[PDB]
This record gives sequence, structure tokens and C-alpha cells, in this order.
Amino acid sequence: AVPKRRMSRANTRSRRAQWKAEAPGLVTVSVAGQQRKVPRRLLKAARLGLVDLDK
Amino acid sequence: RKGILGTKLGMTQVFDENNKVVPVTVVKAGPNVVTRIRTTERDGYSAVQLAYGEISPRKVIKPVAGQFAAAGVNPRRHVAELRLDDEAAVAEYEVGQELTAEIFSDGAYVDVTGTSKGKGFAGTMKRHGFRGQGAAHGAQAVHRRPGSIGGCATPGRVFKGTRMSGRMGNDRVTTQNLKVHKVDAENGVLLIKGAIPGRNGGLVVVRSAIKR
Amino acid sequence: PKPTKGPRLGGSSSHQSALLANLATSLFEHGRIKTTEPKARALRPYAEKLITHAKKGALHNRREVMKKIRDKDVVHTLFAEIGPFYADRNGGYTRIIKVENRKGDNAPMAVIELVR
Amino acid sequence: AKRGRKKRDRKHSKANHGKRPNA
Amino acid sequence: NTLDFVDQASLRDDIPTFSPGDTVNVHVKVIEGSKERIQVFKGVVIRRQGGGISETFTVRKESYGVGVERTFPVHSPNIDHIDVLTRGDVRRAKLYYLRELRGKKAKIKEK
Amino acid sequence: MIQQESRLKVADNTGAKEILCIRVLGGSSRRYAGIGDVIVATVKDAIPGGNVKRGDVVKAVVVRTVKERRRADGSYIKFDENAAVIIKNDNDPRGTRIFGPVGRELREKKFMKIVSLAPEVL
RNA sequence: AAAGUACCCCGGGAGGGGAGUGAAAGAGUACCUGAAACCGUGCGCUUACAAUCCGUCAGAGCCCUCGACUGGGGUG
RNA sequence: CACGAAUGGCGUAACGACUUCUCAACUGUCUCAACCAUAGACUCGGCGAAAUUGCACUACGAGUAAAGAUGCUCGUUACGC
RNA sequence: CAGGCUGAUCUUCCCCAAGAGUCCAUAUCGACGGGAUGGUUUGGCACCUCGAUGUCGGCUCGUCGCAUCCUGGGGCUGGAGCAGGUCCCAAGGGUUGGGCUGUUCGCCCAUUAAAGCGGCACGCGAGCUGGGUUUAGAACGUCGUGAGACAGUUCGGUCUCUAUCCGCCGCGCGCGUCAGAAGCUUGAGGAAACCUGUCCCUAGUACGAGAGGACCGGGACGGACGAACCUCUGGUAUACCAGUUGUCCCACCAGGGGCACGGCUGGAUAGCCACGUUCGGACAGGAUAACCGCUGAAAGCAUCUAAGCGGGAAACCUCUUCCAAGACCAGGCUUCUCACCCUCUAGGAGGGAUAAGGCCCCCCGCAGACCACGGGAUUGAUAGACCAGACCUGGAAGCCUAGUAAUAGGUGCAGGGAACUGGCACUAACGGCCGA
Ligand SMILES: [Mg+2]
Ligand SMILES: [Mg+2]
Ligand SMILES: [Mg+2]
Ligand SMILES: [Mg+2]
Ligand SMILES: [Mg+2]
Ligand SMILES: [Mg+2]
Ligand SMILES: [Mg+2]
Ligand SMILES: [Mg+2]
Ligand SMILES: [Mg+2]
Ligand SMILES: [Mg+2]
Ligand SMILES: [Mg+2]
Ligand SMILES: [Mg+2]
Ligand SMILES: [Mg+2]
Ligand SMILES: [Mg+2]
Ligand SMILES: [Mg+2]
Ligand SMILES: [Mg+2]
Ligand SMILES: [Mg+2]
Ligand SMILES: [Mg+2]
Ligand SMILES: [Mg+2]
Ligand SMILES: [Mg+2]
Ligand SMILES: [Mg+2]
Ligand SMILES: [Mg+2]
Ligand SMILES: [Mg+2]
Ligand SMILES: [Mg+2]
Ligand SMILES: [Mg+2]
Ligand SMILES: [Mg+2]
Ligand SMILES: [Mg+2]
Ligand SMILES: [Mg+2]
Ligand SMILES: [Mg+2]
Ligand SMILES: [Mg+2]
Ligand SMILES: [Mg+2]
Ligand SMILES: [Mg+2]
Ligand SMILES: [Mg+2]
Ligand SMILES: [Mg+2]
Ligand SMILES: [Mg+2]
Ligand SMILES: [Mg+2]
Ligand SMILES: [Mg+2]
Ligand SMILES: [Mg+2]
Repeated sequence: AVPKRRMSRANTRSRRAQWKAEAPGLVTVSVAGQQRKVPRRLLKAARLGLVDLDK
Repeated sequence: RKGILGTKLGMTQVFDENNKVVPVTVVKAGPNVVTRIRTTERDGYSAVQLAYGEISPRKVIKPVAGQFAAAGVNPRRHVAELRLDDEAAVAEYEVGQELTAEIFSDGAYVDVTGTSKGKGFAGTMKRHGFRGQGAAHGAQAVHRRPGSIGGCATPGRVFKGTRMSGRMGNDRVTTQNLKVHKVDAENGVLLIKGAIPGRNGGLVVVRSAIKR
Repeated sequence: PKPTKGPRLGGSSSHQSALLANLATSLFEHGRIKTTEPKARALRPYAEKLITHAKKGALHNRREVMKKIRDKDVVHTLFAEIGPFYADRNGGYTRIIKVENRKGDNAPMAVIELVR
Repeated sequence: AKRGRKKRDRKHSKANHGKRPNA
Repeated sequence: NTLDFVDQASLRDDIPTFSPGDTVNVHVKVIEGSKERIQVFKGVVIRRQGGGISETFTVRKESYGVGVERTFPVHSPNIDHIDVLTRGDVRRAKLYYLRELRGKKAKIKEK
Repeated sequence: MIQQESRLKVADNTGAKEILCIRVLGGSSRRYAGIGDVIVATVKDAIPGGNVKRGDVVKAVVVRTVKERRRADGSYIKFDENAAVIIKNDNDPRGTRIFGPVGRELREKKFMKIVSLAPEVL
């Protein structure tokens, strides 16, 4: 099964627009005289000190 | 034409008056409050809306809560209608009438509607009861496959309602007839003969059979 | 515990039982470990059902912990330290924390640790 | 057959004057 | 266990305690057009399937040079009474090796 | 579940010895005989002295089958033996006696002469 | 003509932004001029009940523009 | 129709991954399918091809036509991706 | 090879009746001759394709036509009855499994209510097989001086492709339905389904010389097919229990573990399943077919028709089950928010912040490709753990007694254990983006 036609300039774009990224949607943590912000799944680990925000 | 919402409580077996085994699907139709009575003047049909199952007040949505507040009723899990024939049958319901499973009377027949078990994208063999191709004598990679789906240059297309492959179950279905073995008044359970659609603990609408 | 519904992590049934043994025996040594989040969730009901054998003190239970784990320093300190510590607590000896995504594969990490 | 008959009865349309270019 | 609240009426307590391996002498009510009768089945108990009314047990006669194997519900109305006459120990839940054996080799040994 | 082809060793005497199933009667595309259901048969093994030859097409009723069936009150029977009895045009067996336990479903089917014969009904 | 960007900042580097050098980095060693296919960003007008060799002719509305106090563009 | 005697005729124990027919044993080959595991498929992160291509905002029916039409006629049908 | 035209030949009806049917052409056959339909056979023609339209039969999947094989409704009969014949109407459903052959076709076998005929590239190889045909090897008969040849036989002989577009089967995202939301619905328009047997009574009555033997209407039990479900029976089981072989390891003995197809073997709850157990095909009503009619003219009589009024079949409507307001005529019945603020070239404008609610995250499922759908989120039983049961396996470890030992018995319905059931917050369910 080979493509019979060259796909049009309109049709190639309209599919290609669906390929995106979403995310994160941050929340305001606090740590060590500073806020930063973080994803909500990591909100426990941020203040408890399993992750590092310098990276 | 009487009716009742309930749940599927799972199956057992119970022995007959004449010593046979009848397999019985246990449903518990709890105390249902009629909330709203649809009437032929305003709506253009006759129906009864039934409320079922205990829910916490804080879980209830404010649009939904105000409808139960209009009825004068504590809010419930599920709500649904019994469509009924003619105008005359809605004459004997009042909003806040709490009907129970005692009504059905031993040796009745029912419809017992309920949503089916989802089987989760089954193709061809499971879904439609096709035969596959042979397991041996040459057969290259076709052992459960649909085969042909159409003729040739005429018509030059597949017809609508061709039987292929897709998501199976969660259909509304119906059993039809299905004899009521025993109404238990205390506890609020009906022993109905044979299988009734759906998972254990799914919503189920038992009503008296139109064919009977 | 409950069997895995899906394909067995490791890519085999025999590898899964060896993997959960190596994850459990590491957890009771250090008291903390970091894995992929699916490996962390699979480890919880495995690890707690060794700690229940610990707190119930008998030779019978020393044999049945030794059917897994396979290490004498760990099965010692499982019964010496960890067992009589969680004699007080009824259940739930373990927690999970989220440690953000791994670099190469974007696999979501998780730390799994004793409650203390 | 049906297609053979019908083509040759397009001869009699009024615009054609009782002859139509068959083939 | 859900559906305990419906089982209670059908659960007979006339059944004596037996296990698989035991020779058990089951009398059965046969209703036919002529008259009600007490036929009696006589053999070794093969298995028990558990769980309230739904449990069954399977008895094996060996009659006239052929094996017959007959299951009953334990709490059947039709089962009349069960006489357990020889108790025997078999080291096994379910005795499906007796199907192949025939002969005197199928003899179970008493406790 | 006797099916097509297959091999039943006969309960009744008659010198048949063994028979192979041609057809299960009583419907189109009817797959399975068991106990009460009749079949068309063909004699394979046979005996030198008898009133049936080898390879002659005859009716037969099933009497024992190795698959189990429900009956009623959840009470199953199961034999070690797929067996049958060769019958006359209607119902009487041409074999004058019958060996082994027939099913008690036979009485319902009306083969009252077969259940009148034989060591027991079960 | 190397006068090939001393020095400062971002950065692990590459690469850049100031600063300089030059007539000109709109000549930075990826270096004269730098077309098209193709690849984006911003700004107008249009488009989610419509069967479109994708144009053509008639043409509503909208958005810019010139000139007196209506002529042209883009869209359709 | 149209075997035939060293382009040998007729046999022949033993041999044959040769061709042919039958038999017992056993079997998912089948009646009639069912379930489990692994490897792809599928989802997320990374890197990243290929044949092919006159165009595109590419329905269907009965027709017509270089005598089998996504594009022509007349209907019917179809929210965008 | 397939399509196109043609229709000699084939194929299905038809005109005229010489006749045969005791007599009587038309109950049923119908010569000779004549007229057409169909495109399904063998052909004629050479119009599309040779910078490729790839191949008979079978399998898988079908879809339409009626010139009906069965079931259903009728007229005539050289129709007593049973069972036929023949013609008209009717396409809803159903039209079996084997033997021989590559076969299609055909002959046979046992059944069946019946084993229908055709079209769709003699439907269907980017769906499958490769037995047939049709490459290269080789032998046999034949023709040829020979190389070799033969719709003459014979044995062997590579079946390529990751789906762009329409199409079809499922599932979301985005705007729309004149404010924004939520719950329950109406049914325009669709789809799936629609089969039929035996036997007992009515009745050995009608009918017939007897032999045979009913319509009409009752009742029981079926087969094939479809859909639900897992109580039973049955299968499966890759973190369940016990047995056991070989070999390495835990210092070693005892007791366990790794590996050998899950090493093999005996069972196995939940889940998914059929071989399992339940249920279905309706019962009515309406307008009709062929056909039977009533009242009646034109045409004093007659006539089912010209006006009018009826009976009448599994077809056609409605009834039964399922989807469904993207049904642009975008519906209905309710309930819930209902309110602010700024800027400007100030008007169906642009924001900002919200309310009723939604979504993301989080804890999961009997829902699941992903998404979605359904629950739960501390006022919490959603999942794990723990505690209890159910159920599955079958009598653990240690010590003790017996045995010279393999092993046996008592502590003990023991020990172990997943999905099913309740109880119990012990662990994990901790803050952002949309929205009048
Ligand atoms: Mg198969
Ligand atoms: Mg294969
Ligand atoms: Mg599993
Ligand atoms: Mg292994
Ligand atoms: Mg013609
Ligand atoms: Mg340059
Ligand atoms: Mg058009
Ligand atoms: Mg010579
Ligand atoms: Mg010679
Ligand atoms: Mg010669
Ligand atoms: Mg020779
Ligand atoms: Mg010879
Ligand atoms: Mg050799
Ligand atoms: Mg997947
Ligand atoms: Mg990828
Ligand atoms: Mg066309
Ligand atoms: Mg056009
Ligand atoms: Mg041709
Ligand atoms: Mg062509
Ligand atoms: Mg030509
Ligand atoms: Mg070409
Ligand atoms: Mg007709
Ligand atoms: Mg073909
Ligand atoms: Mg092929
Ligand atoms: Mg094809
Ligand atoms: Mg071949
Ligand atoms: Mg010669
Ligand atoms: Mg070969
Ligand atoms: Mg595609
Ligand atoms: Mg493919
Ligand atoms: Mg008589
Ligand atoms: Mg169960
Ligand atoms: Mg060693
Ligand atoms: Mg040892
Ligand atoms: Mg090893
Ligand atoms: Mg087994
Ligand atoms: Mg099971
Ligand atoms: Mg939710």
C-alpha cells in the first residue's frame, strides 16, 4: 500500500496540527525562603526534599 | 404495567415446589420514591420518574438538588422513567409515594432491562460469531481474520452495516419474560429466574412484561 | 498478593519474582529506594506481607521469609529491628513519593520508604 | 438488451430529427 | 459472603459430616408415573465443590462391569438421607485417578 | 455427545460387537445424540454367528454416554462407556437382552421395553 | 589592508547580546552579489449544513489607499 | 486410438527425506472454538527512514462517455479535524 | 481472461391447435409452423487495457433479483379421503453432513419441512490456500531424418507490498443549537430480528366397498439459529496449595531456594468462556396481493365495477428490541446560578476577575488501544495493608512416640494462599487552568 497522490498543502497541515504538547500546569510550593513552582504530583516531594529545583 | 428500579445482587440456585432446581438471579429493588409525574397536558406523554439509592447531600449538584427539593424528597443516586401506555395509569401515583418490591406477586413475568458487560474491542470472532480460516494446510496469517469485505469494481465500495470489528458491550439490551420465582417482602429482594444483564451491582429496571 | 493483570514487569514471570526479591531486600537494608513508579506500586503488597511475617515471631515465619529474600543480614534485621518496631502499627508500613521523570526514557520515578 | 435498445431510441428527441450518431 | 441472607431456608442440617475417600450410601427419591420410590446409590465419594447450596458431591458405584459416576447437590430436597458406612483416608482432595483404574486397584483403605 | 463417525460398543447382545454412527436423527444439522436420542449406525466389528452381518445400516438408541448431562434437580449421571442398543423399525430391540445400566432418561423417551430389560435403570 | 572582534555579560560548551575594527559586518573565516522550490513568525479578510480540474464572470460585506470636499488595491 | 525383447521384455529378496492406496495407535486437522504467557502492534520520552506523487476542500445511486466515473448529467446524501 | 455490442445457438414464456386423453384440443400433454423476452452456455465482432486489467476450484465474508426448493394465501382438476398435478400471488426467514474426483457439473450414501435457480471482473488472492492450468528437470505412448512437438498422460516445481485518498467498523477532540449550566426525556429518521418439526386430543369421527384417513381449532416436548449470563456441569489458569526427577547454592544435618517448556505431574477460587442454564421468534390492529364477494348500471335482462361498500397471506405499515435533536425545522419538561471591574479609535468590541458547574492532577474499576465512560477524594471505605470469614489445597515447621531403617502416628480439619465478603483511616487520595 503506497500513497497514490502527493498529499496537498492544506491536508498535510491539518493532521500535523494535532501533534502537540500540553502541560504542565504548575502549583505554588514553598521551600527555604523562596517559592518556585512545581507540578502537583511532585508537590509532596518538593517541600519534603526528594527533588532539587536547581536543574 | 408496574415497574421498579433495582440492582443486580448476583446469582444462586433455589429448589422448586416440585423439587427441580431453578437458577435464580437475585435483585434487590429498594424503596423507590416517585419524584416527578410526566403528564399528557404539558409534556405530550405519560410517564413516571423513579428515584433510587442513597447518596450524601454534599455529593449532589445544585441543579439536581433543587429538583428533589421541588418533590419534597431526600436526593438519590439514580433516577429514570417508566413510560406507560394511555393516560390512565399515572392517575394512581403521587409525588413522594415510596413504592417497594412487594407489588410483583409470585409467578409474574418481567422485562428486566440493564446495561451489558463491556468486552473491550473484540473483533470478528467474538463480536459477530464469524468462522476463522483453517489453522493448517498452508494458511498464512489468517487464522482469526475477517476475509473478504466486498465484491469488486461494481459496486467498488463496502456497504453500510458490514460486520467488522469494534467496541463490544455496554449495550442496553433486554431479557424479556423471565419468570419471577419468589418476591421476598422483607429485605426487599426478588428472585428472578435466569440471567439478567450487567455486572454485579449495576442499575436494573424491572417492569411487567409487554408480551407476557 | 494480587497477580499483575498486564504483562509482567521484567518481561517474564520468573524475572518478576526475582526482581521483587531484589527490590525488597534492598528496601529493608537502606530503608529507602527509588524505582520506576510501576515497580514501586508492585513492591508495596510484596513488602508489607514480609513485615507481617516479621512481627509475628516464630521459627515457622523465619522459614517462610527465607523462601524469598535469600540473604542473612536482611532476614536478621527484618526480625531484629523492623519486626518488633511495627508490632505497634496494624498495617500500612510503607509510603510512596513522586520523584519526577527519568532523563533518557521519561519513565516516572518514585521513592518507596518505611513510615517510621 | 436494455442499454442497446435505449441508445437507439434517443434518435426520436425532436432535436435529433430521427437520427443520432450511433457510435 | 453476599447472598447468605437468602440461603438459610434451603440449607438442611440433616447431612452427616463426610469427606472425599469415604464410602457413602445415598438413598434417592425417584418420582415416576407409577409410584414414588426410594432407589439407593452406593459407592465412594470422589469430591466436594463448596459454597452453600451450590456445593455438590460425586459418588462412584462400578456396576456390572462398567463405572457409573453420579453427582448430587448436598442440600437437595430429593436426597432423603445419607448413610456414611465406611470412612477412609485418601491423601487427596479430588480422586480422579479412580476413573482409569478399574479392578481391585481402585479399593480405598479405611482409617 | 455421539456426533458423526464415532464408535459405540453395543450393550445388547445380537452379535453386533461395535457400531459406527452415520446420522443423528430428529432434525436437520442435528449434532449430538445422548442417551434418549436415536441414531443411524453401521456395524464394524460383528460376530461370525448372528442375525446381523458386518457393514449393514441399522438404527440404534444410545444408553450410556461418557459425557454427563443435567437431567433435573442438578443431578448428573456419567458413565465410563459410550454404548447403544440396535432397535427394530419402531422401538423393540432386535437383541433379546441388554447388558449394563441404561439411563433413567429412557423411560421418558418411551423405550419401555428396553428399561423393562437390563440389570438396572439409573 | 587581518585591521580575524582586546574587554564585559548569558551559558558546561557551541552560539549569541553589548563594545569595538572598517567605506560597509546590510563583508565575521558557516565570509562578494544571494534567485526559486521548500520552512517559519506577525498583521488584514475569509472559513466548522457543505459535494469544490480548484478557475472564470456577476457580486454583498469588511479592511487599507488617492483625489475633489469617487478612482484604484487586498479579501470573496 | 498408439506394449514388446540390450532407445532391452517379464520378474525380483534388500534398499528409498521418491509416487500411490489402505490400516491400527494418537491427536485442536476438524465438529467449534476457548483461555494463558512472551515478542511486535497500542500509549509516553528519544532518534528517525522508504517505495510513491499531474493536481485536491477527493461521497453515493441511476446514467452518459474510449462501451466499468471521487471530477461530466440529474437526483439523493453528508457539521470541522 | 474480464467488460461492450449482437443474440445464430442456448434459456424462460407465448400465438395457432393436427391430436393423444373411453367420448371430450385446452384436468394434463401438445406435433408441424409462427412471435418475442433474458444475456446465464457455445459463438460472432475487435471498441477500452500488452511503459502488466495477475491466474480455474475451494475457504472466509457476503449483497441483490425472482423465473419459489420449503413454510404462507388462492383458482381449476379426469380433486371421495390421504397424497398429488397444474396455474396465479408472494422474496420475511430458512435452504444439512459425508463418499469418489483438482474439479465446476455429476453419480451415490444417510437424512430433511426443504436440500431452489441466477447476477455481482463466470463477486471476493494489496483477504487466504495452490490441488488444476501454464516456465525451466524427467520418463511413457505418438509424429519428426533431426533439433524437437502434442487442450495426449505422468511425478516434481519461490504466491511480493509498513494503507495517502474515498469506502466501511469502532472512539475522541473543536465550534454550533441567541446567556451560561445540570437532570430526566420526545422520536423525524434508521438498524437488528422474522425458521420450522414431530407427537397426543378433537376422531378411527367426516369421507370410502374396504384398504386407508382428514380440514378447522386445541395442548405438550423439540431441532437449527440469535442474545444475555456464570448458579450448576465443563475448559483455561505464568505472584495459589501439595507431590516428584536431575543438578548447583544457603557452612553442614533438617528445612527451603534457583534452573531445566510454567522442569514435569495431581487438583485449582475469581476473571474470560461453551460443551453450561435462562430467554427470544409473538399476540393484536390497519391498508393490500392473487382470489372470493354484496348491491348494481351503461345494455328491460345480466355482471365483483362503471359510483359506493366489504373479506383476504410469513410480504407492506404498526406492535416487540436497540441507536437517535449535527433532526440546521439543531426539539420538550424542569431545576440552578443571575454579577461585577477597567480600558478605548465607545460597540452584536477588547480584556480582568468570577458564580452555577466542568476539566487537569490524585486514589482506582467487572470501563478501557489511547481517549472516553463510571466511582472515590479526609464530613473519606476508592485501592493497598491488617483483622476476620468464604473458598482452594490436604495434614506445615518444630518437638515427641514407634521402626535397625525407607517411612508411619500424635500435637491439629493443621499450615499456606490471589481476585469473592464485611469490618478497620494504619499508608496513599496533597493546588492550578477554564467558565454568564
Ligand atoms: Mg477454527
Ligand atoms: Mg502461522
Ligand atoms: Mg491473570
Ligand atoms: Mg523457570
Ligand atoms: Mg435480446
Ligand atoms: Mg554573502
Ligand atoms: Mg451536484
Ligand atoms: Mg532383437
Ligand atoms: Mg532396440
Ligand atoms: Mg518404445
Ligand atoms: Mg530398464
Ligand atoms: Mg514390469
Ligand atoms: Mg540414496
Ligand atoms: Mg496495549
Ligand atoms: Mg515515538
Ligand atoms: Mg457510476
Ligand atoms: Mg467540478
Ligand atoms: Mg472477450
Ligand atoms: Mg475493463
Ligand atoms: Mg481494439
Ligand atoms: Mg500504468
Ligand atoms: Mg412470482
Ligand atoms: Mg471470479
Ligand atoms: Mg496469492
Ligand atoms: Mg482484490
Ligand atoms: Mg500444482
Ligand atoms: Mg523415430
Ligand atoms: Mg519434493
Ligand atoms: Mg488512513
Ligand atoms: Mg494490512
Ligand atoms: Mg381402522
Ligand atoms: Mg462463582
Ligand atoms: Mg555448599
Ligand atoms: Mg538435606
Ligand atoms: Mg542458577
Ligand atoms: Mg491440571
Ligand atoms: Mg473457573
Ligand atoms: Mg471524575
